[PDB]
Amino acid sequence: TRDANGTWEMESNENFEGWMKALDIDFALRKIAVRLTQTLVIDQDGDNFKVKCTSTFWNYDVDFTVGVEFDEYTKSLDNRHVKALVTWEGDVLVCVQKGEKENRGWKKWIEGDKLYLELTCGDQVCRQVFKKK
Ligand SMILES: *C/C=C(C)/C=C/C=C(C)/C=C/C1=C(C)CCCC1(C)C
Repeated sequence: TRDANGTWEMESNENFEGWMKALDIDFALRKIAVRLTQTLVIDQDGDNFKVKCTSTFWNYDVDFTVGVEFDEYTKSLDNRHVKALVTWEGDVLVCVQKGEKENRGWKKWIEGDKLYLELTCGDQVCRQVFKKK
């Protein structure tokens, strides 16, 4: 339940546009992002994670150590500085990103070869489901 290693292919993505709009992503870009197939690759070594979410010309990468606050600059997204922190709440991997936006972060629930990812910003939640390839 705590092993997120692998290559994960998207099965579903709900409220992606509402969450992107809460982050202030350009409206024109949102209409492109909605079309792009996403692949999520996670390398997890103890507390050390490398997360890479990739598409045709738009990627999001983040590396972190569980329990260690880090400065995150969302250079490929909304271009903001947040103080990010990833922790385990039971078997849920929880990220809080402290900064301008309220309720900003993400959570992963790993259920075998399924990964549920919820991205939050403001009053918006984006719900994604991936299957391990
Ligand atoms: C644990 C997994 C996480 C935190 C994955 C996060 C992925 C993203 C924030 C992806 C964002 C993207 C866009 C908003 C537009 C299109 C390109 C993406 C998929 C990289």
